[PDB]
Amino acid sequence: ADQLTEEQIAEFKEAFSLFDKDGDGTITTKELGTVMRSLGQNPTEAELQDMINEVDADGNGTIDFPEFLTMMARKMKDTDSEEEIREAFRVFDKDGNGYISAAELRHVMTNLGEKLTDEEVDEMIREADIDGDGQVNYEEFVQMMTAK
Ligand SMILES: [Ca+2]
Ligand SMILES: [Ca+2]
Ligand SMILES: [Ca+2]
Ligand SMILES: [Ca+2]
Repeated sequence: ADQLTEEQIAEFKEAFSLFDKDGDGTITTKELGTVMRSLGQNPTEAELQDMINEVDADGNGTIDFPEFLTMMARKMKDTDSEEEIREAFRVFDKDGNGYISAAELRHVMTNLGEKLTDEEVDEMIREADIDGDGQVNYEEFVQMMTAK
């Protein structure tokens, strides 16, 4: 961690300032769990504890400024899954431009083994479609997947 002087410390700081809700310099299930669920992880106590202990080095329990830096490194790959989902997005996108229209997706759904109508699909679009242009782009699609 020699190549992480004030230069890096400042950067990582922000990533460690948002998590630390209490405002002391540590992170716990309460904090980490407050941001982790924001993305769509909703990790259980056992999960948070395991992640906290894994990074916990000092030997106290709650992640610190230095220890945290360790997670931000491993947690960077944990999200990699993003791609694993991309593939799916492609399938739906027939034309292959970026936005998944109602018709494009509508057809896909059928393949599964059912017969849906503009109405049925409409209810779906209003789910992922954020802006409301009758489309479901990558971003809009991702949210849906991680939306309960
Ligand atoms: Ca804290
Ligand atoms: Ca710690
Ligand atoms: Ca499309
Ligand atoms: Ca859209």
